[PDB]
Amino acid sequence: DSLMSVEVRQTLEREL
Amino acid sequence: MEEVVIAGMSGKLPESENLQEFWDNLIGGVDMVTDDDRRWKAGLYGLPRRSGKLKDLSRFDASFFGVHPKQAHTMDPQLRLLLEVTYEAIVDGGINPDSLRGTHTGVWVGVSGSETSEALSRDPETLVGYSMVGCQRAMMANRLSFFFDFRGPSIALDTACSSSLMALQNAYQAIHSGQCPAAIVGGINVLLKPNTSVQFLRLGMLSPEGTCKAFDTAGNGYCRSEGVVAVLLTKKSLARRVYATILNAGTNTDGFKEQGVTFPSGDIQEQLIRSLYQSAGVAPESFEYIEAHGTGTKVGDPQELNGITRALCATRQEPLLIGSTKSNMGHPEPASGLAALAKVLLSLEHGLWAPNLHFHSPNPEIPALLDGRLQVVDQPLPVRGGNVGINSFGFGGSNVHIILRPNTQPPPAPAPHATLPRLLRASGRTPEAVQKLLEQGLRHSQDLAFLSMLNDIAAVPATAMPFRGYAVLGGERGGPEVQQVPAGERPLWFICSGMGTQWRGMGLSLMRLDRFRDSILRSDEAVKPFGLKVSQLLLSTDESTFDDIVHSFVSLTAIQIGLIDLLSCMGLRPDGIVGHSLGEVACGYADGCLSQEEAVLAAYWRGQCIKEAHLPPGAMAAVGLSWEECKQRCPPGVVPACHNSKDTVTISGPQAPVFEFVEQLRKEGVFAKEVRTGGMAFHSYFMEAIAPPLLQELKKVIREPKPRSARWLSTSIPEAQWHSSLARTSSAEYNVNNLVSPVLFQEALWHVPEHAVVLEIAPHALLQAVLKRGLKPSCTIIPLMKKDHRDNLEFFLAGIGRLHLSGIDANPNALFPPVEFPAPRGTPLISPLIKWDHSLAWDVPAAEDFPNGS
Amino acid sequence: MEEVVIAGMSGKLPESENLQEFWDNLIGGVDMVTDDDRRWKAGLYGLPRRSGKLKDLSRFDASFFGVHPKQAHTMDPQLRLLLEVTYEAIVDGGINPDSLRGTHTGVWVGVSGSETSEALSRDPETLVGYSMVGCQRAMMANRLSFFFDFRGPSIALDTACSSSLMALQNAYQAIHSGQCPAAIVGGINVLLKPNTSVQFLRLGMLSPEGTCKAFDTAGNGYCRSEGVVAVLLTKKSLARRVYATILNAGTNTDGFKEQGVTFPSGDIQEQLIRSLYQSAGVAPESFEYIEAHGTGTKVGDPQELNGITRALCATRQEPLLIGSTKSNMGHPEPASGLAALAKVLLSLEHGLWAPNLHFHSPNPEIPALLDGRLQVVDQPLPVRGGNVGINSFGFGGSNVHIILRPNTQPPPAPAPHATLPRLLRASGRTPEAVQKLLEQGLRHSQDLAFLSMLNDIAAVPATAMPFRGYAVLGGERGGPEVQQVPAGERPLWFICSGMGTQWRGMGLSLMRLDRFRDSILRSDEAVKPFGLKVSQLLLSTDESTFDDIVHSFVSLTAIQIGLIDLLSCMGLRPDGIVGHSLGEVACGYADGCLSQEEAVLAAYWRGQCIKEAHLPPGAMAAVGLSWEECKQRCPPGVVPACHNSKDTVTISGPQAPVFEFVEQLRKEGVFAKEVRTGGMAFHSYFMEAIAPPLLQELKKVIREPKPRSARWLSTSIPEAQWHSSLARTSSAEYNVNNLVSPVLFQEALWHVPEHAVVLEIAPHALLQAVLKRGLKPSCTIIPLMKKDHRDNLEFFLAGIGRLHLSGIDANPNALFPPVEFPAPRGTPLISPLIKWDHSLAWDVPAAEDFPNGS
Repeated sequence: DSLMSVEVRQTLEREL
Repeated sequence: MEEVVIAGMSGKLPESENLQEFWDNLIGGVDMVTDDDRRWKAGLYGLPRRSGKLKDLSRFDASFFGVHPKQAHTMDPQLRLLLEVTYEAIVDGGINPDSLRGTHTGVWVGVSGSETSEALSRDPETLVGYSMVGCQRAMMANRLSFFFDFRGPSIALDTACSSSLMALQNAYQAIHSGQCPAAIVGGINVLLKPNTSVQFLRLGMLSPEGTCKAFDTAGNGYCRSEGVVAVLLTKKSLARRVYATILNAGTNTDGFKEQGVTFPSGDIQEQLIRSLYQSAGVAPESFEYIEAHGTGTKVGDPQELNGITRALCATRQEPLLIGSTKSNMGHPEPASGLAALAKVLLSLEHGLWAPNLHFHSPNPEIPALLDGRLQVVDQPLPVRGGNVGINSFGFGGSNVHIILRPNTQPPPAPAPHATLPRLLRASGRTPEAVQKLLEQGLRHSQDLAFLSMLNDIAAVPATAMPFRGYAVLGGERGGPEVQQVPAGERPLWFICSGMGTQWRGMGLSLMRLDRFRDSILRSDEAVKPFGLKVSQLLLSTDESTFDDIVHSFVSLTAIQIGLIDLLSCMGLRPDGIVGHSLGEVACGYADGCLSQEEAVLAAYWRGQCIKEAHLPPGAMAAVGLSWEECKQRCPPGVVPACHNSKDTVTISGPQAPVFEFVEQLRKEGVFAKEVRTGGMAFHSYFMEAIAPPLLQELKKVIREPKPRSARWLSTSIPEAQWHSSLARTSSAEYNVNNLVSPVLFQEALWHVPEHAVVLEIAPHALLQAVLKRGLKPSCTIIPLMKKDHRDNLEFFLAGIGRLHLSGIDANPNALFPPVEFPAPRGTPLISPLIKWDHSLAWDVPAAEDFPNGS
Repeated sequence: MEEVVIAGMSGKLPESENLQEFWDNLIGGVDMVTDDDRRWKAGLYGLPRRSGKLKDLSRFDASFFGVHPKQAHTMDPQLRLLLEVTYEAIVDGGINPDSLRGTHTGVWVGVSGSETSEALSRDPETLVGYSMVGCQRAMMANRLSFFFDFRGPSIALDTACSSSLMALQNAYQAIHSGQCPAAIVGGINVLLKPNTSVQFLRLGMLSPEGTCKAFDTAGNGYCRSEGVVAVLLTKKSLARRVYATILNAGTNTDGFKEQGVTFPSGDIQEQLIRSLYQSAGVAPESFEYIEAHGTGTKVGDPQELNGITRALCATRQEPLLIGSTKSNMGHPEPASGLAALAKVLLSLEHGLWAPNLHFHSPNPEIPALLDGRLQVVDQPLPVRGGNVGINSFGFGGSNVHIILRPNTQPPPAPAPHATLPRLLRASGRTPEAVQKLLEQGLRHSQDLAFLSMLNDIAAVPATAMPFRGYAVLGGERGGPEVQQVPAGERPLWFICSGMGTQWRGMGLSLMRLDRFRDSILRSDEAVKPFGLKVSQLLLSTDESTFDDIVHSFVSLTAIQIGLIDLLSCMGLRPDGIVGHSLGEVACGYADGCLSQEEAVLAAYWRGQCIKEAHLPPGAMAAVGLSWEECKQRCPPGVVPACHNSKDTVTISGPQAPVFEFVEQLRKEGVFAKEVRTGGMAFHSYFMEAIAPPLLQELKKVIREPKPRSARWLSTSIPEAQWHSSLARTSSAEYNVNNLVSPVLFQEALWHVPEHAVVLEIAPHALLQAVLKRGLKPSCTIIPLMKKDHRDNLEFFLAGIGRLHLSGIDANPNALFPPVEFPAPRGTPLISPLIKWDHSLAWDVPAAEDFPNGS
């Protein structure tokens, strides 16, 4: 979501 | 179909108690945002340490606005501040608030929060009912309408950040349609509980540094601020003062956006700007400044500035100046529009655009800032000319835009009446308020419009403001006089003296007044055919003129008639009239039972009949004896003449009875004042034959007489004959009886009430000492002219000034030519000059009265 | 300068989920106020036990309005309810909300409290940012403008008890000035925390019994209530439905009162009422009902009713009816105006005035109640005629008054087209919503305006409402059909068959439609000069007419042209066209490259040239063999004719080759279908000589031809010749090649996409079985006519109905004559027929989330 894009990139780096 | 103007302004902004302090901080470049624990701690809950807050929050003049002290403690502080600044705005307009007491003027207030309401209702066991009346959001407008007695619409509206300008837009539409004659627009914001700031922090809208870096690369949010602003709007014909004219005003909403509800859309804002100027009929080239919203956010500033450069900077060929007051002040959310409007109007009044703070490098996403089509005001630069646009956008999506045209009225051309001294009256709750108004009037003594509005706002009852004052400006003496006025009504009494008060140069100093000169020339054209003109008796006076008694008679009656005319245009209506011989002749014009021509011809015919026939030279020795002792100590054929007081009685007779009481004047304490007027025995038995020739001439002037009123107290008629047929009308037989009867100036004086204000209408107040011992000690005696005074106009104006200090309302603007209706710009502000009784402290909610998660 | 009407209505009131439930409870005389612990305890803090509260508060269709489920929990419940009733109001107006998506319509909401905002911000450690977006008071209007995409003003205003009617007054002024085309007025009140009720109790405004004894001797206060109401306002030209016309609307304020801020003043209210009707130009005799404020207080009721009887009952000579809905419902503070307006409009729609409750004896301080000049409605009495006044007064002193004139449109005169069957389509979030709409349409099958607005509101995309349905009303079969529509776009394809599908009575049943009859008469006047008229081929048909092939040709092409015209006025534009011989002739009119007259004359000239020359009788036996096996098993001189499918191929030749395959039809599984049309071998080598006489006649009709489009797929031209010069335009050589070439109806069918919707344009769908096995199984085939059907108009309307169930929008209102613009009164309500997906429960604040003094 808009404000949930920070958590989104967090999960992305956790997968990376 | 009506033009709408901004007439008044007042405000309370951070580190800005008055509107002038605001302007100074704005142009001073001071960071009005501070890092102090004035409302909560420094950085609790991770909040930013910096915020803009008001100087004081607990001061309120509760007795003036008629609120009970127990109700004042449980009131919203922002409503108390709004009541005070709402009074200050009306007074800044030059309008007395009592002239709007029954009218259809409306109130529109932009609020967004009520934290005092939820702090005062936390304990349901110790509640009071008054917290509903003083803290409900509708009461922020309804209490204003209740106190000021306004009959128009009374609305409180919330439209997020654009709430204050939306109220201005609705007030504009009410005046424009002809629904309302005037309006009041308000905006209020106060930071009390930190939970709202935590909400704004979690939304991502607050800068961590607490700074509005407007149009800057480093902008990351805004800083929360406080503020209480009010303006007065009116139609053009009611305006004494004009700051600007509202050309157009409108609003729209963003609608649906794919990005979210919060995100700004510059396309709808551009449409609003273009539709406004089109409908207004103004070209986009005519703009020179636009106050942007300018909150300093990362995505809002490029959207707003690109919308501005698409709507405005297409074919312009000139840089457009842009600024934002939130960089100086911070961002009050529902009061941001009126604060920006206050900055714009102060900049227009002082001729200089106030600079922005915290602007170092342009935002790279705004290409109009990099090629010069938009120019940020970062230095003080002068105002050149053109229109100013003000927009404020709420975060819900509400967009509002104003176009206003500044007034460019030049100062007036010099005139010969501008060198004459003027009067300035003042009123206030405290002596310091009156002192402030009088010293600011002294500082600007040559500004005629400023003094006219200051005289207009001073007509307040003594129960509301108990301290009044006055100062004569443009004279050589000067000196403010401040005293406390007793409450209640005091009757006004007119006393005009008789003969023996003439001198060389009667009323010349106040021949410069236009209405006095008009009255003198009216009396002149009246006596013109009778081989006489009193203008050379005024200007060309020497000692060969006033020793004649005809010239003395007309030059007394004309001066008294001119003084009565000046007092009548002043607004003053007497409650009791009592005269003394020729004074009682002028009492006919004072009462309205006579006119100009009959009074002047009656005085001249009295002089002409007296100078026609000849009788043995008479005397007016004055003795220190009472009325009863004088009848038993005079020789037969010698009659007492004037009953001035219990100790002063004037005797009348020939030279040898006059020489008789010279020896008795040596005996004991007896006055030997033997002042005569031409050696003629007025009020005596020697003129029993003077009346039948005189009566014949009079019947041809005061034919068909009018009845005397109950206010006129006769002095030639005894008390028991007051109901007779001779003393009901002011006929020709009434005037000839005045010459042949003694003047009873004592029994008339005991009918004067306790607290009367006595005005002496004479070219020289020689009866002032008689009236002091003859009247009750609770009376005030005011002279109007003084013999051999260098500037008798200053003496007259001081008498009007101390008439204001007694309690009688009297506006000295009517004496002089009126000022043109729009005041020129650069006229000094009035709303910083109003001071209140702030000796008490009232309750303000603390941060501990709000839930902290315990 | 524009007339303003009330177009839509919806609401949620105590014990009144829908507007009809409200009306029933109002006329039922039920006490909608209850004594239940639905929000707090029974009598805690000494509060009254009785209050009016909504039935449910935790239901919201979050997916429709596009809010995230985590954002929906932290939303104000009153905003969720306002979103739903705001949709229901627009739908009640008969207006699709998608027609207002870019317009300048405004939103005005009257709120007074935000308790959810302070309940959701009590813990500053577990806060979320979404509570600012869902609970701020400006968002109650801004979220409505965001979802519905409204560009007008979006204002939330608080004016105490008169807040809802003040919003209506401002929306009136926006439409009247021409600023806005439409508007939405809302009013919301929800009782969540008991501290506000304790404040009202300590002020002395709440009745201890919890009853509004309006106009009664025993009145001692009011009862607090809840409510969510919305209405839709519009200009007169946009209105499909009119409840009433707003004649005038205005407001004022009491100003200063000696008694206090709270006390009511009837003199200012009387002035407001008199100024309104004067400015409106209506006489006071023309009123028949006034909805008073009627709160039941001790000092408010005599002031209001004496003001009413001074402004209105001076010279009247008739009793004036008076009522108050607060006696039935209780008093919602900022939503009292729209609730009273809802009661008034429901009473006008049903013809009966709803009675008051709790009225036993008149107040002795109101003398107009004791002599009959004012009459309280305590029994249901019928509506006679005249105007209705609605006033609501806030306790701060704001006064608002409305004058509205009810519409008295009678039901229309009967017409012969009212006996024809109609179509009704519906959409909804659930199958139950579609069932509700279809059964309510079945209940009111004779109401034409009701069905027209129901058909208008049904054009919603399948992503928003995934369940659609239809029902044919006025027929004899009936039966609702409800199914779930797959999301996405589906292409629409037109297939029109060839010859062999005629029968006795072609299209008679749908000759009653006006546009079909107009197309038939246009084709008639086209063939009129050519010694022919197809009207007797329609009406006067027997078995001596259609055995001719000329009459069959024109009676096929005219019926197909009329069907295409009906589909074109329906709003439908085809994506792909593919025909079959004479069907491919009608494909020219389907594509737009032909017109009416050229198509009809081309068909008649084909028939005329065929009937002119004579060739050996031919055959059209059909065999169960593929296209390749038929070429190797025919005798020479015998050609395959029609490639319908992979298993059905029509052979062409004389009688003796036709007799040849009779014996092979016995062998294995071979079809022996030998259906012929006049014994002529179309699509064969016997008409190579038919074309040169025919071509000559054609060049005189389809001179200067137009090019064919890419949507038209040719069936007489092979695939590799599609780019040639013969197959780009629809010339005369294109039509004569159709007769002399075999029809390739298989390779055209493999170009049809996966999810196409196939429409068959034929007087009898004999190609339906061919298209089922010839196309992909993800395609829908819809016939339009059926041979020997008693009512073929019902069969056509069922095809349009299942075209709605596929996903293609098609409004059947265009088929019939339009309904007159104002709907007659007594038309059934639409807003109670809307049902949502309410399977989930959302968070509502409890009484424990508020400070109790602990």
